[PDB]
Amino acid sequence: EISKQRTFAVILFLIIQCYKIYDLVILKSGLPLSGLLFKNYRFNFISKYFIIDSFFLYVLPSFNIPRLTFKPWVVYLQILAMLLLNIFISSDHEFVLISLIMTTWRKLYT
Repeated sequence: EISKQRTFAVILFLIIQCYKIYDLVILKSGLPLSGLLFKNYRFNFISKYFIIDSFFLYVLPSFNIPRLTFKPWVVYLQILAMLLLNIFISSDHEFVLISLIMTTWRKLYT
């Protein structure tokens, strides 16, 4: 029943929060927990993008979209535009900036 499904989801959440309160009592008593997962930056990248790419590719069929038909003027283009324009501008600016607003100073000091 929908009543029992809701109750089971709330019980499973309460079990997770009870385990969190236990690990918190360990944390506040100064006892060793073991990080989050691992200290290898590469495994962190692989696991982070495994979750993100898998979630995107798993949910993408659920939209049932076969569907490349926008009304006259609709998205993605705007995001690309302003955003990258700004990016490039900033980059060039920064480059020139460093070039004549730092390097020169260093030379003078020397």
